[PDB]
Amino acid sequence: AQFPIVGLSSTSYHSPGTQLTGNAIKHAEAVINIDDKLVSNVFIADVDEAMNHYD
Amino acid sequence: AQFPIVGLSSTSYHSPGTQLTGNAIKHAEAVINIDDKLVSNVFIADVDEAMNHYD
Amino acid sequence: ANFTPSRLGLVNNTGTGVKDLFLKTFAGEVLSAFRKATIFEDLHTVRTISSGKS
Repeated sequence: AQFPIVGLSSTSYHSPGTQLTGNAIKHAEAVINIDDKLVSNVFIADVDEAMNHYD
Repeated sequence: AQFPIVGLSSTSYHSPGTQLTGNAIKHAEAVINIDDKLVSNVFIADVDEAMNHYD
Repeated sequence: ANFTPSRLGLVNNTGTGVKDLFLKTFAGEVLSAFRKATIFEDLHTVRTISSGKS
């Protein structure tokens, strides 16, 4: 995923007889990758459950 | 703009037989000038606006 | 560029001083001074007499 970022600004006093140009604003971004799959497994035998005295 | 400043006074004891001349009061002023015009500006192209995926 | 304003203030269009032919305005308020605190007017008794020296 991508989260763009923005924000720059400026101000000035203008000299008469000239033409305004602009103040350059440039951006950036922060990306977030996705990890692999996380697992948690277990196995239980039947005879162990049959001989046990609790669940 | 101009802001006049006032505020004086004085009292004394008058001896009869002489003529009262008064007291001297004078004023002062404050002036505030107006600067040039502040400007903030930016130019954004058209191809970038077409390609981009957010406002 | 492509513009040559006269600035409406320059004399003979020579040198600087584009604000030589301008005058100031009156904002519309006089400042004056503050008033001190007078606490001894009260805190004592004031009498009046019609005639006599004391």
